[PDB]
Amino acid sequence: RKVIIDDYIGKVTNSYDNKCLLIVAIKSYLEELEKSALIESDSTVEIDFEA
Amino acid sequence: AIGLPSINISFKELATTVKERSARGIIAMVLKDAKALGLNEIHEKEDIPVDLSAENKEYINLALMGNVNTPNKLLVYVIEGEADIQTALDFLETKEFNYLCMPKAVEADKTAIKNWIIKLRDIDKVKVKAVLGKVVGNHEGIINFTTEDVLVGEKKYSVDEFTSRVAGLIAGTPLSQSVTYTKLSDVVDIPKMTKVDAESRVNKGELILIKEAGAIRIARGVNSLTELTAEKGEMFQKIKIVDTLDIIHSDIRKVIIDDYIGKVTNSYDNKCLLIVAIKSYLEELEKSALIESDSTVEIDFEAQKSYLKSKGVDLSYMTLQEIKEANTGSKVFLKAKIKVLDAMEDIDLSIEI
Amino acid sequence: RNVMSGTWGELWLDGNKVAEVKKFQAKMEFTKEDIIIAGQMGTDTKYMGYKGKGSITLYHVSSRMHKLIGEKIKRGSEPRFVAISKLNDPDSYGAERIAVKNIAFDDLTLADWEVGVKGEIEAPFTFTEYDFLDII
Amino acid sequence: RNVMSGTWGELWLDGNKVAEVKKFQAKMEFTKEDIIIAGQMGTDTKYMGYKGKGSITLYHVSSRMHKLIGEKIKRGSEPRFVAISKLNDPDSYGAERIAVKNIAFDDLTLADWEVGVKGEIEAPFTFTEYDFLDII
Amino acid sequence: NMEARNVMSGTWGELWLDGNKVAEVKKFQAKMEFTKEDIIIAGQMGTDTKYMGYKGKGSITLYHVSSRMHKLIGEKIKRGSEPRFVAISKLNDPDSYGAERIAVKNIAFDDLTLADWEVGVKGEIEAPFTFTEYDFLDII
Amino acid sequence: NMEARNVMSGTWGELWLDGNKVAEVKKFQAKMEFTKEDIIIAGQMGTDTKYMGYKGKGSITLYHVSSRMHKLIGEKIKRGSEPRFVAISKLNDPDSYGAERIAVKNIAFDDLTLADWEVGVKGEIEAPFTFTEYDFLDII
Amino acid sequence: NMEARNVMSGTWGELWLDGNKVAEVKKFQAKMEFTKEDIIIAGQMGTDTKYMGYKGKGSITLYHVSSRMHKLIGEKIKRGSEPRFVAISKLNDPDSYGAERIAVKNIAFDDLTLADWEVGVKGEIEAPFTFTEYDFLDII
Repeated sequence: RKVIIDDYIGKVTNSYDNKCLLIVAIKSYLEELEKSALIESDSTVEIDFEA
Repeated sequence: AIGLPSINISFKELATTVKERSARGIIAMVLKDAKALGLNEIHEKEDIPVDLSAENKEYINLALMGNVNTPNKLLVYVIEGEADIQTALDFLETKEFNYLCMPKAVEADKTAIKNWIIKLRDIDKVKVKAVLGKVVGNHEGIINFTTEDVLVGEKKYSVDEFTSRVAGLIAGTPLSQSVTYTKLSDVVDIPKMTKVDAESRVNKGELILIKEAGAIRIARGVNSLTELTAEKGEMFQKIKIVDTLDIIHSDIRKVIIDDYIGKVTNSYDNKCLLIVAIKSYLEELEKSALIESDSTVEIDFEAQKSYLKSKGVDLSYMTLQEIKEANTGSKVFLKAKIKVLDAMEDIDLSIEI
Repeated sequence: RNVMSGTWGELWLDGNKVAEVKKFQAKMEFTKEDIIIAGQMGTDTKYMGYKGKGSITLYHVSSRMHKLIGEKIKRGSEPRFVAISKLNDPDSYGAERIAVKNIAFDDLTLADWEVGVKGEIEAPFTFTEYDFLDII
Repeated sequence: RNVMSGTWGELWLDGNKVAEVKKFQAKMEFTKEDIIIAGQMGTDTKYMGYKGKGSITLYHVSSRMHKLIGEKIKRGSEPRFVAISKLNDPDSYGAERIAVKNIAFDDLTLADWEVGVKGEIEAPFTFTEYDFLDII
Repeated sequence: NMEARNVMSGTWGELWLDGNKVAEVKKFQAKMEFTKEDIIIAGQMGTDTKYMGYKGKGSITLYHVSSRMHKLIGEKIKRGSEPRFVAISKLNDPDSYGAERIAVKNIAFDDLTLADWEVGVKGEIEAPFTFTEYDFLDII
Repeated sequence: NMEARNVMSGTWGELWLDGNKVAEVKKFQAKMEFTKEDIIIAGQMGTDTKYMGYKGKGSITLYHVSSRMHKLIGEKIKRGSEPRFVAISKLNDPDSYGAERIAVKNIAFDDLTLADWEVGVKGEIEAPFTFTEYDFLDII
Repeated sequence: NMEARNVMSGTWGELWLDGNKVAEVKKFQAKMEFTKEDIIIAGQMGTDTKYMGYKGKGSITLYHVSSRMHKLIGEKIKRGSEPRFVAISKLNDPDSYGAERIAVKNIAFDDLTLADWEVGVKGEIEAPFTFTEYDFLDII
């Protein structure tokens, strides 16, 4: 929540490329959490197709 | 004429700037004072008239702060203590601008300003907007900012006085970005407001301030328009989309009014030529990624139908092509469809354990 | 029911009406590649693109093409144009217009004449994109 | 309005007026290369040069071509000429003239005749640059 | 299932180099060459191999619209420092089943073409490179 | 942005050799070949390379209008002294975004062609060379 | 200055071999191959070369009008003595700026063709050689 609020709300245009960049940022945060051995290393992020 | 041969070397230190001003964004301020009457454009801080009072100085400095870039230019009009607003508005009609703000005003004068803005937008088809204190207008060209007792520094600024800072912040925002959740460093504190009341207030259609996350920030970038017709869209409430649309509308004027007004016979072939020209113009805007692709320009069928029905024409048993071929005297009706991308303002993340 | 006759044809080139025009023609030719799929006798095709081709034929009333492209061709810069064709037969129910954009001409005819024959000029061209106005 | 008839055509070759000329023709053919741009179905072209081509057709009144080029062709040096074409139909409003420079002839016809047929000679040529006089 | 329309076409690809989209691209190719050693095992006629590593190779060919390749590495090469880049290739055909995207990392270029032109010929520039790492993004 | 007309054409180039403009030029090419050594690092399958230097190569092809190439080096080569030249190439297409100019320095030629002719064939002379340094002038 | 007609044509050449004009000549070619060694100088990335010498090579192709090549060297080769010849090539095109003439000296031939024929094919004989010296006569 803090990461999203700080840099993405209102400062980027809602395009597909910006969505991919945000996905990459979230994936990078999860990979950072990986090295501390809090969760598992199979994490995947993608667009919620059904919603 | 010819002079002696000359070799001159000039040294200049063109590096004296910070927070450079944007090319776009023009703000017009009209004020009541006893001195410096008339228009006094203000390019930057160093050129400020000295005869003005402290209140006008404070308002101008409030309007001189932007979001990322400073506004391109400021047009300050000074009126005498007892005067009507009609003369100032008539003088400002000649000038061009994007936003107009009134720091000191009364309830009745706001009505005159709103009526003038509505008439200018509709009758004259000139796309300008105004920022007003407490006006409940239902038009996209009106922005009402309705939070009180802003504590900037050690003064309880009024809502109308802070409309100047609101207008400056709006003008400073780049085209790509929006004004949602932008932090105001100068502001200290806001009067208490519960979350649900603020949400309902912004739902009604209002410009407010809230305390969220680190500091104070603008809740939403909605407009004053609160009801939607079938023709009107839900995207017309956002300020950024309206700003881009008005920029485009003003830009197409150098194609339309410069050449096709009073110089070309009004025939359906010339209408088709003008449509082709407008579409070719829109292609360049698409290629710069300002708007989305697949933008269509074509004859406004419904407005032309209404105008034909206004005069003595029996619209029955006429072909649609026959309707389009009709000569509408000396007026042309056109309709365009373009799309503008909005900024990220809502996120829904779902996590599976 | 009647089929439109080409007598009622008008052409606009570069924003100027072409008074003399004998015929006009524009076509889009597709590019396909043969693909053979295992287990099937019939051969299928994959569409990979298209090309635009056409031509004009007009009487030699004036020196239009030279004033259009002559000096720029020598200089080294090739201009592009937009042409509009309209076909409106009064017998038929409706009219048809098409806008052809990004036109480039294949050649230039300086002079051509013969004894006892009225002059005619035909100039092929290639285009990229088209837009439709007043579809039937 | 009238279209120019080719009966009123005159040709000057190498500064001498050619009394007998059946037809004259000069054309510029462009050179283009296909270029495919990623993300676009339509194919675009780039203009890379041009070539000048033409021909003359004249009755076999005299031995003009031999006196022009015959000995120099054998010697090994190829001459270049300048030709002027004028088309002035009295019915039409104005006249038209073109100067064609750096002309080189493709072939030479020593003799050609048949029983009961009047002789005709046609000589194609290639040129590089042209200049325009009395543009309509 | 299988049909002619499903085959991907190269006209629909695009390439990002160092975060900047390259519009004047003609072709892009990346590959990994494995290293294998022959091992003869007593009692069996057929020879078997052992995998030891891989080597990555590729190339980019693009129209000579602008002098892009010089500004990247021309001055750095002379001084003695070699830069490394990241490339992203996306292949999005409307007929095929979606699109596939791949990031190629640690790219180092093989040569720099200062000038290449000929009369009557349009200009083109091809640059080969080698890489070490890669990611899979939205693979089909 | 990207369009077909923006591609540079070779017909619009020109070449200066030793301060004298060469008008009978057919093509000009220059290139730099980097030198890279394979390095295997323990724990990683992908091989990585180290950049050590570059080598410059190129060639010029020109119509046999006159015996220009002889007068430059013919007598000097026999005596035992090797000259060094400087070449400038400019590519100025009206349709493209401006022009790019490059100076190639320390040029030394590979061979000299005394005579080359065949019946019915136009004459041409191609000369390859090697260089060491270069400058950028008005790069796009 | 530069024009198409100025380009020399091979039809206008002629060749003198051992003082006797050769009329049945198809093509003549001479070249000088320099010898250069790579030298790496500390502190500079670009490699530089040092010139050490040259090697001369060429060939002559002529129609098989007569058995000219045998009478020159056929009997001498078997005995163990190698002759040396002198060739002069003149290229005189009326359109170009005059003519250029070159003398190639110390010519030694590489091979001798006793017989070469095939049904339905006209006969031709090509002979390569190597030389050491040259002169310039009436260079343009």
